[PDB]
Amino acid sequence: FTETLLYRKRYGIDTETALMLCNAGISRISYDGQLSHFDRLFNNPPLN
Amino acid sequence: AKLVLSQDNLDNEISALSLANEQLETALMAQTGKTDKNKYYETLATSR
Repeated sequence: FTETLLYRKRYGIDTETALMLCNAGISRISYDGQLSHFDRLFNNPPLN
Repeated sequence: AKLVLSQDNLDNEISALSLANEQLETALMAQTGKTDKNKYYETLATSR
């Protein structure tokens, strides 16, 4: 958690990118009613 | 009648055009009997 706060403090990133730097897995599950990180990474839009 | 009332259905925004496309796909693939999507666009690639 404190690495997440530091890696957000420097580099000025979103907190989920700082979590992905902090060795966290890609979530298939939609958080707070948007596209999930797996789907917004791969299927936005689905290719062909 | 299948539709579920939830806070996610009330709050989250979707593309209306994508919903129209899904509503037409779920009828056309039910007419042709094929359950795949990309197979249906492959058989739609040649049709006149």
